[PDB]
Amino acid sequence: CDIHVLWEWKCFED
Amino acid sequence: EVVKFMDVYQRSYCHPIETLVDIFQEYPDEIEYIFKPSCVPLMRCGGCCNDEGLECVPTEESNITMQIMRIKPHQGQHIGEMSFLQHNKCECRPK
Amino acid sequence: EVVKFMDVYQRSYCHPIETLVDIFQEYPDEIEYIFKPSCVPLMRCGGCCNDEGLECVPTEESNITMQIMRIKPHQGQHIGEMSFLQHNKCECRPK
Repeated sequence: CDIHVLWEWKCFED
Repeated sequence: EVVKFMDVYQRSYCHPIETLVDIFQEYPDEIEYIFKPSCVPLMRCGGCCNDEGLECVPTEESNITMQIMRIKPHQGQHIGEMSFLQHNKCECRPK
Repeated sequence: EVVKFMDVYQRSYCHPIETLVDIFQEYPDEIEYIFKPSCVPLMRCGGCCNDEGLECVPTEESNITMQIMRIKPHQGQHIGEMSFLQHNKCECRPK
């Protein structure tokens, strides 16, 4: 989940 | 009645957004005259990045031309083309 | 190829517009926190009144509630509801 790009939910729950 | 997390996060993430910009701001040497309208709508990069060390910056830009009125006191009304910078694509980049 | 005057004028004139606002500006007693996203999209008055005697101001407001991630020292990641002020109507009034 690279920080330079818009994220999916999986990036936050983890 | 409550905006869900992913919808707010996606809508606020770095992207071009219509912004209302005062013409004097774009062109501060022009603050001697009076423009109508006095502000224009421009696509400009806006919103937030996943981290405070990143900033939302344009990666594609273009000029847009608009019909604007300009006057000086006791002096004729003018209408002419004026050009402004627009942002077409934005990305989160280190500062 | 050129945006026409009346189109520019109508699009620029005082009205509620989606504006990206930093959460800290809206919650100044929580500047100890880190929020994700760090900014939220809100309807706020913007644009011009084309009279330097006048300013664009809200005349009708409401709240909207959004899910925001919140973390602070000695705390882990939380998600919680945060309320924000929106502008529903705007008008040009003397300054």
